[PDB]
Amino acid sequence: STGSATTTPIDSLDDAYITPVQIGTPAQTLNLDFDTGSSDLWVFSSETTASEVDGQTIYTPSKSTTAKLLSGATWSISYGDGSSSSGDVYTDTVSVGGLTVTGQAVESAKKVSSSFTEDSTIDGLLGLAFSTLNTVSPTQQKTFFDNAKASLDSPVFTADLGYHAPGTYNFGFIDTTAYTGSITYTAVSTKQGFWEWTSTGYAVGSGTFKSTSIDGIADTGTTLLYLPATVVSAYWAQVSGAKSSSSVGGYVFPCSATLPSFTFGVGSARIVIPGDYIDFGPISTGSSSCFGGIQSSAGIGINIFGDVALKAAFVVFNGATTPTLGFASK
Repeated sequence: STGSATTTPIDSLDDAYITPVQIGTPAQTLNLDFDTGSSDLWVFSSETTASEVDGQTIYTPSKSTTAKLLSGATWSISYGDGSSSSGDVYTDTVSVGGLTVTGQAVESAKKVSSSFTEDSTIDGLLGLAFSTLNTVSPTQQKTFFDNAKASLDSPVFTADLGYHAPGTYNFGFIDTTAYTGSITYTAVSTKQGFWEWTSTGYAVGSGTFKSTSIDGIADTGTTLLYLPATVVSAYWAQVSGAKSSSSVGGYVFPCSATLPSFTFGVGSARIVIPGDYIDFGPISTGSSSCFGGIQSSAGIGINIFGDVALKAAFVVFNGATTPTLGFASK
């Protein structure tokens, strides 16, 4: 089997992407944030504290003839940005772009943090990291991909995120029309539960390539590109007036600037992030100070190839017995 679904930016900055997901019978369609940096599929629901729902579409398990309470199971997750959610668990039928999994764990939120409430466009998350990170207790549950894998034509999914435009998540096949040149594959460590890999270096603008190993994760659920302070300083030094602002929480730059591109290495191959992808707009409405899309990972504890990086590429998440990651230009 295969599946193919369009993923759409939630706002004009590409802060996140939503993908429609069918849950239950009859289908309840919710727009979920596909997150290769976590492993829980959780939704706003009829069980979510009412004051914490503000415009989201909810899953109502009592209206699904295929929903079953997973007795005794609870979940609770905290994300790198400080947001969180928790609740109980149902199993139900879940379909993405024509690909159906029966008996998928659907984690129903009883509580969500303010960041989730305040984002009306995201109805939940669909985790695509390794199932070892799944938070369901006392019986850990599998991701949608893990459940689908054996049925797929090939044990892969691909992320093709757009810049200020829709893109595509495919399951079970590689669309050879969706990228240019070849896909370069690179090793993955699953030891921390992530799609963790090592970039071979970087360049800033038209500058020379610096060969250096940068361990990090391919994370569709993180907006920005978080890299070591040395790398980030080298980038922003090429932007007149750019500075790190403790009050704002990262590098800012004059909105009048033209940003240079940023290149990262995948083996001997190179992915070029255009300068415009690095612009996250005014720090507050009407400001002429703009927020940068490349930020320091210092004190995160890990480098994160988030959407800023991934959307410059066609990305293969290869879930073969030994997982790998592939990157192509597009």
